[PDB]
Amino acid sequence: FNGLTVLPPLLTDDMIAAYTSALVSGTALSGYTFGAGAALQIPFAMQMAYRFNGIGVTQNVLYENQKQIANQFNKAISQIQESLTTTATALGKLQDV
Amino acid sequence: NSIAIPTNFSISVTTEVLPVSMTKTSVDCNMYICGDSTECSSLLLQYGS
Amino acid sequence: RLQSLQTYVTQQLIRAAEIRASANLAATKMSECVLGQSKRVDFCGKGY
Amino acid sequence: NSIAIPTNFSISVTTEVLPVSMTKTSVDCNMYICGDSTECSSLLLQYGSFCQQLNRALAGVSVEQDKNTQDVFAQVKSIYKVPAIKDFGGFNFSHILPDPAKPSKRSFIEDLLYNKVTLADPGFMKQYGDCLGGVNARDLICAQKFNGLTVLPPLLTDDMIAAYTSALVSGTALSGYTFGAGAALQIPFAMQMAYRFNGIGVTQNVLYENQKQIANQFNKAISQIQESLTTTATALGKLQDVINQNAIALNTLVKQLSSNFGAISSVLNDILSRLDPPEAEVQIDRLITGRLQSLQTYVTQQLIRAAEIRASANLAATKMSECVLGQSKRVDFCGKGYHLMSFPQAAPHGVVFLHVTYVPSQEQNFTTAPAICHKGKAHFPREGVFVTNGTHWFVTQRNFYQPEVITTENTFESGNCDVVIGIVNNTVYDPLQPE
Amino acid sequence: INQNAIALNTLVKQLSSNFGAISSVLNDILSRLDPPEAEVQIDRLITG
Amino acid sequence: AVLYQDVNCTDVPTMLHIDQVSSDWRVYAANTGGNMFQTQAGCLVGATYDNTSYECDIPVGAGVCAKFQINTGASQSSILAYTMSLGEDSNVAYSN
Ligand SMILES: *[C@@H]1O[C@H](CO)[C@@H](O[C@@H]2O[C@H](CO)[C@@H](O[C@@H]3O[C@H](CO[C@H]4O[C@H](CO)[C@@H](O)[C@H](O)[C@@H]4O)[C@@H](O)[C@H](O[C@H]4O[C@H](CO)[C@@H](O)[C@H](O)[C@@H]4O)[C@@H]3O)[C@H](O)[C@H]2NC(C)=O)[C@H](O)[C@H]1NC(C)=O
Ligand SMILES: *[C@@H]1O[C@H](CO)[C@@H](O[C@@H]2O[C@H](CO)[C@@H](O[C@@H]3O[C@H](CO)[C@@H](O)[C@H](O)[C@@H]3O)[C@H](O)[C@H]2NC(C)=O)[C@H](O)[C@H]1NC(C)=O
Ligand SMILES: *[C@@H]1O[C@H](CO)[C@@H](O[C@@H]2O[C@H](CO)[C@@H](O[C@@H]3O[C@H](CO)[C@@H](O)[C@H](O)[C@@H]3O)[C@H](O)[C@H]2NC(C)=O)[C@H](O)[C@H]1NC(C)=O
Ligand SMILES: *[C@@H]1O[C@H](CO)[C@@H](O[C@@H]2O[C@H](CO)[C@@H](O)[C@H](O)[C@H]2NC(C)=O)[C@H](O)[C@H]1NC(C)=O
Ligand SMILES: *[C@@H]1O[C@H](CO)[C@@H](O[C@@H]2O[C@H](CO)[C@@H](O)[C@H](O)[C@H]2NC(C)=O)[C@H](O)[C@H]1NC(C)=O
Ligand SMILES: *[C@@H]1O[C@H](CO)[C@@H](O[C@@H]2O[C@H](CO)[C@@H](O)[C@H](O)[C@H]2NC(C)=O)[C@H](O)[C@H]1NC(C)=O
Ligand SMILES: *[C@@H]1O[C@H](CO)[C@@H](O)[C@H](O)[C@H]1NC(C)=O
Ligand SMILES: *[C@@H]1O[C@H](CO)[C@@H](O)[C@H](O)[C@H]1NC(C)=O
Repeated sequence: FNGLTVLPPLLTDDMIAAYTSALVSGTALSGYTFGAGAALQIPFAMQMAYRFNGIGVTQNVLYENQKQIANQFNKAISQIQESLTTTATALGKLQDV
Repeated sequence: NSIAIPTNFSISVTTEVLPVSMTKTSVDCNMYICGDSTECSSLLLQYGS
Repeated sequence: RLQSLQTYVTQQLIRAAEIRASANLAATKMSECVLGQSKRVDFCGKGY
Repeated sequence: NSIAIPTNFSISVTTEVLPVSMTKTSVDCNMYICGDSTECSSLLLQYGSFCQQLNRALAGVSVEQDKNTQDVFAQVKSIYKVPAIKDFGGFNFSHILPDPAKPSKRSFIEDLLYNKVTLADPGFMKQYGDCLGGVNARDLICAQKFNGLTVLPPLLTDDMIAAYTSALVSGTALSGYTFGAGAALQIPFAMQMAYRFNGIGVTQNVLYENQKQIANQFNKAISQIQESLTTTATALGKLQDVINQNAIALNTLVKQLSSNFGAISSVLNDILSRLDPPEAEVQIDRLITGRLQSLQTYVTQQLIRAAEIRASANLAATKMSECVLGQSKRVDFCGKGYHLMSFPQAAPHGVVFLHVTYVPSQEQNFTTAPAICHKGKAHFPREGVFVTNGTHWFVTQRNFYQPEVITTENTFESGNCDVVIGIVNNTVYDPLQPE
Repeated sequence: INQNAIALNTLVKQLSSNFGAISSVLNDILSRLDPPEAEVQIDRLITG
Repeated sequence: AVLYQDVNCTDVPTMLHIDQVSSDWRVYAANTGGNMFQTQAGCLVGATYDNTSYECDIPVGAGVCAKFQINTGASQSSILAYTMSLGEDSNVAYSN
């Protein structure tokens, strides 16, 4: 009633989530080679091996304890949801603005 | 003469939130100021840009 | 009323500058942490 | 079970523009407000001290702009003479270094960059006869000076700025990046470029095998940069935008005097020509308040723009330090692909970076296995993975294709063949064959 | 530190100006003028 | 030292209004003993020009800076104007 209006954003919520879906899917298929150029197919087990190589750890340790690493990763991913549900202060900046 | 070497490892996942944008707004002077008034609109026009 | 509008516009400009800085930081982190592996300390969490 | 390995590479050159500074201005209250009026000057003096803050802020902004320019451009205190020859192992450094044919002190690309973007009013040497004291069509610049609005020239001239770029480019061709961390170290360019390929995980031998192709691609990209710049007119947008913003702000501030606010007339001479001072003070007060409000708004906007320019200049200086005086492994920080080297180029109120990168292409299809079992023991590769043609096995790199026979010095032995999944039968070359 | 101190001192010393009124002091204005006339004098000081 | 920005100091008398100022400005309005030299930003009055180059102390503009000298043997107590120095020169040559 006083000339104050709010304009909608150019990008919708569905379109934004498409970028995240493309980014996550690209990582599982190429790692980070698609960021510097074209995509390069690679098995995830071998892709994760060289991630351990970049931190100064030998490649053989991943193949010896692959199941434990996968179980820990899955447990952490599952616990992320529980931690988000149990708390209400992590998402504070967006509410503040 | 001593040294400590770890023998086990663990995988941890953490979260982080960063704002990217805020809301977009617009303001109309002729409506916020001098609401439905021709004389006030003329005075505001005389006031300047 | 003009003074109030000017104050609101100035505050909005300052907030926009702050949001611009935050968005630049977020974009840099996305580029250097998702499309690659970073060895910078405490840039992509705690640890390696 | 499959893997893709590129077999060819290409050299690409990209450009990037960052603003470094804006114009410097000054404002006089006694001239912008109460122009040639003793009574109005006395009233403004009675009003209070509302103008020293504006002058202090403007002086701080000017000093900040000068400091930003100095920090961005002046980083190394060593002037290196341009070499007489401009051909280092097939690489043509002709469009980046100044041409001794004419003492222009600028390279070929910098002249195009300067001529592409225009300026409002250069020189700052306008006298009587060039303003309304002589004859004009009421130009904006002379109108600004009639109300106390002036523009100050930058401390560093265009020729001096280009000297820093000439020294930086020449230093790279003679030492690489060793001069950034200390004294200069002479090195052939062919050997200098070899270790740039070594930092991106590619072996040194590939450069010597295809040096001519790399040089030709580099020269072609450098030549095509000029054509791309000529054919387009939107890459240099930020500098034009900031120049236009400053000009628009100054013009709006100049033209704001036409408004009379709540008084009877914008002109101050007629008010004192028909009303007594006891009645004229009320008329003058509102004009003074409005003009002071406009000045405050302009100063606040200038401060915000100065802060933004400061942030941009800090980013540009960091990029110059981390990309020209060295090699950076940060992703998408010096272009697209694997960064090799960068070349700085001067721009009006900004800087232009030329990034040379390494981009693999021409992928090929192959199959791979995790490990190799020789005799009850598992072998893991040291640098690369295992590839296969026609019931064979080899060890090669990832950024380039170069098969090699599997030996005991290429793979370390650890563990058994049971825990590892996907391991297959294969033999390992025995070093003790001729024995 | 000097900038903060200068800003505070300038804000403190800005009260000496009377703007378009007859006196910076507020006690004397209410000591010689009726409230209907004193309101106009007070308004400009408040705005400044 | 007074710098008259945005004017050619060949035309100071028609700009400074010599006939309507005190004699102190009449001193700073006459070209005697090389007290006026044209720069890129303006024309400085009241200072002496110098050759060579030194580090910048008092910024002026367009590559010109100023400094104060305290000389006893030459009895010089004026301001100097000079062009700032980019830096020292090196003689590194190329070799293959
Ligand atoms: C996957 O890619 C690999 C790349 O190495 C190929 O492996 C080679 O394949 C070629 C072609 O079949 C083989 O070459 C043949 O080798 C024999 C001669 O070997 C001499 O030299 C080796 C040392 O290098 C000694 O150990 C050996 O004792 C011999 O002294 C001969 O069988 C062949 O000679 C034929 O060609 C030559 C040249 O044209 C003629 O002059 C002869 O008359 C004759 O026709 C030939 O040279 C090579 O040995 C393979 N290397 C290995 C390590 O096995 C794979 O074939 C390829 N797979 C597919 C499916 O393409
Ligand atoms: C140190 O690292 C080793 C592996 O290198 C860990 O040993 C194994 O850890 C796994 C984790 O899942 C244990 O599995 C669990 O075991 C029991 C089985 O009854 C049960 O709690 C779960 O169902 C799960 O399967 C495994 O037993 C364990 N092995 C041994 C011999 O202890 C070890 O846990 C690491 N140390 C620490 C302190 O975490
Ligand atoms: C894959 O890389 C190889 C080199 O490792 C490239 O092969 C050679 O590429 C050069 C590029 O200049 C070709 O030169 C050109 O050849 C003809 C000669 O008539 C002509 O077009 C030009 O004058 C120039 O000299 C060269 O011929 C070529 N060699 C072969 C055998 O093809 C190859 O081009 C790269 N692949 C791609 C798709 O770029
Ligand atoms: C890799 O080679 C080993 C060693 O020869 C294989 O293990 C033996 O394979 C033979 C047949 O080649 C069987 O008769 C033996 O019983 C195996 N010995 C064991 C299991 O201890 C092994 O199978 C090979 N891996 C393959 C073919 O995937
Ligand atoms: C300031 O005045 C001097 C003296 O007249 C000018 O010096 C010459 O001016 C002419 C005419 O413009 C030029 O063609 C010459 O190149 C100048 N130099 C010499 C050594 O003769 C000077 O140009 C004037 N400056 C301005 C900005 O008008
Ligand atoms: C390195 O540069 C020197 C000159 O500084 C080259 O020496 C020339 O060698 C050629 C060989 O054909 C002679 O004809 C010339 O007379 C030499 N001098 C000059 C001034 O050209 C030397 O060849 C270069 N080295 C390499 C490997 O190219
Ligand atoms: C590689 O070869 C496999 C063989 O099964 C095929 O399925 C796959 O599409 C090929 N990949 C490419 C990129 O051609
Ligand atoms: C200073 O420079 C001027 C202009 O080139 C020259 O005439 C003069 O001789 C120089 N004085 C010296 C070097 O003492």
